[PDB]
Amino acid sequence: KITGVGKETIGIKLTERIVTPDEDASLLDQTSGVPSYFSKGADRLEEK
Amino acid sequence: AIATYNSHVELAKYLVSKADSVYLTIGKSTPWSNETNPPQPDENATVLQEVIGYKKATKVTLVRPSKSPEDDNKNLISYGNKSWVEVTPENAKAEGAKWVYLESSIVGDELPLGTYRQVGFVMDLVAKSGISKFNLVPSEVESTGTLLFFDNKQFQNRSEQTTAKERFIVEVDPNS
Amino acid sequence: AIATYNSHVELAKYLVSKADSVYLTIGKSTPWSNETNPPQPDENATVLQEVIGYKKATKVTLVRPSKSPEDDNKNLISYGNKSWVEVTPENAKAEGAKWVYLESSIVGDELPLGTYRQVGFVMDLVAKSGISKFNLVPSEVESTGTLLFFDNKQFQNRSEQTTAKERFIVEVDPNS
Amino acid sequence: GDKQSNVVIQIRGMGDQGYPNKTIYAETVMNADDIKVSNNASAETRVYFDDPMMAEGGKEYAIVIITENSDYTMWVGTRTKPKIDKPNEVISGNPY
Amino acid sequence: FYGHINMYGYVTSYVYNPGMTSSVNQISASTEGRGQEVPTDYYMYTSTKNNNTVELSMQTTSGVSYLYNNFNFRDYMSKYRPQVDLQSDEARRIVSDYIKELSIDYYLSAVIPPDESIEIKLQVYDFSINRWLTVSINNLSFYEKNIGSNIGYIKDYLNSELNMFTRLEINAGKRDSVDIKVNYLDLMFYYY
Repeated sequence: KITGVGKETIGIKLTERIVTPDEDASLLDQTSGVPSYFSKGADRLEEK
Repeated sequence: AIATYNSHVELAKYLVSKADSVYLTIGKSTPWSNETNPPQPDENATVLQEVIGYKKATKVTLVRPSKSPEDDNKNLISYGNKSWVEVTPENAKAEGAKWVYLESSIVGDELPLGTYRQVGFVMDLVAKSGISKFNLVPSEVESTGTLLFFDNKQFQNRSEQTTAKERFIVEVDPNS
Repeated sequence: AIATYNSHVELAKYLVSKADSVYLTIGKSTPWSNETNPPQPDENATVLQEVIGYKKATKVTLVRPSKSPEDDNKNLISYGNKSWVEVTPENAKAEGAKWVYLESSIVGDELPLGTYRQVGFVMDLVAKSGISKFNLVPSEVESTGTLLFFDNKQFQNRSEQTTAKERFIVEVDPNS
Repeated sequence: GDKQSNVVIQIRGMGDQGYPNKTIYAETVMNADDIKVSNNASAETRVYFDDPMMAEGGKEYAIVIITENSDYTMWVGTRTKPKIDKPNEVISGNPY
Repeated sequence: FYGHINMYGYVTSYVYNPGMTSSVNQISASTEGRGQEVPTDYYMYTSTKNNNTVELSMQTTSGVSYLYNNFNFRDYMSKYRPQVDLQSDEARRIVSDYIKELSIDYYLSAVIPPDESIEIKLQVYDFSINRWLTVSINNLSFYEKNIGSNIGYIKDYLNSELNMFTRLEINAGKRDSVDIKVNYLDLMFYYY
């Protein structure tokens, strides 16, 4: 929603979320038993 | 070795003592793969999916199933096909009140409108510095506390008119 | 509805915060009906039978069952034919530690000698008459607090030389 | 769409928006009678103008594809997408 | 409480039956090894609807083809329903009488043309007349369908381990080798 009156500074935020495989099981070791221990190699940042 | 029934009463008193920090939370604003049957929940979760926000609890209390005639002049609740009674903290072990009742209501657009499918309750929620309003979108929360309880439900929609009540009856061990 | 794993973890951090108020208790100095086969323990109980005394918990901590290789270099404890590892309150959700280790040793005659069958642990215990000591007979307990956990064992004997180390490992929901 | 709405093709030059200019170079009206449909971008819908238009070399024109109606749904290509005829296979950036 | 299937299946040209008790892999050896158990990715990703389609490639015309699948309720009811009997000699009664009805979600698309299509027949083992019963059909040009169906009650299908097996029967018009964009599969019920 812009106001449609005067100027309207439209602009973005890149939206920080830190990402463990512990939140994201799609990132847990699918080369063996899934959480199979290798599965905590790393986490991520994400900023849509 | 086993926990006792009165251990579950004391642990319920501990939860109900935390009441001031207790918030309803709702989420999963997009469909399930099947909307007629939400997926059974996962206890390893720490938060809802697609969180819409948090609302301070209107009702944290101990409860138990009612018994007539002696309970007929206590506070009765109708939930989940059954009759229940509230219990106060200083009467918990005299009553056997190991269940907790949780409820809140969202009045209209005090969270952004849409649908929700997850419902949960958190304790130890804290808002960002100087925020006092009882409705919080996730970006207004500083610490999410601990996600105690939650469920996966069919969707409900929200509009300005509608006051979205959500509730649970629970016990700290439901299978013993 | 249901509790969650992490709820149990935070509740265990609560019982560990109580530790100083925690005491072993022993009782049932006369026989069962069958001494090889005791009756199963009733969780509605509030105190042991034929109470011999109370001893302060010489240890209270979070633990978990040990797992290899990642525990092979850690603080192992041996209990009831199983191997366990200590955990700290601020790490309990990272390790998954929902189990509490509870222990006390009755050295020789620091409680009255003779047989015992019941073993229990109480929290919130308060002694009489400003007493400092960690071994109490029933005539020196003011408030027994709360019997958290107990078991109905076979008999054992105690003599001047023999230490009676009694201990448990327990969680707030062992079985939902 | 229907037989009485239409696409009009104009042809135009280009403005310093990088978008088309507003100039009528060429024009032609194309109802659903005039338009051919395909599941695999093959229904060769021929845009004939009344006289020709001379497309000079070294120059971008633009087509302006005038309509009131959504229901004229053409077939575009776009950056690294599965192609409609054979979706195993994927596009350049701009197809052209 | 909900009701789903969440996380074995075998690609082949071969024609096979279980017996009333068969263990999971008995397919592959009895089919002379003339097939391939699904790539691990099937268990990992197609056990939820998402966009990581475990796409697969097929051989059929003078041979037909199949994907066989497992439904071992013992994996599941012993986990989610450990307060329900799964070992008594007619426990299959409690299996269907607790499950009630059943029904299916399964989403997939072709990559073959927007204007040419292939044939797939869903089949379920019934231990009465001993058949992968022809339960339903759909046909598939480029775009997706939720090819899952309603199916009724299931006691007829119950293999003795408290288990079941079902399959897809594949046919291709004249197309001797083909891809399919399999997305995901689940089977639906309730409790309270």
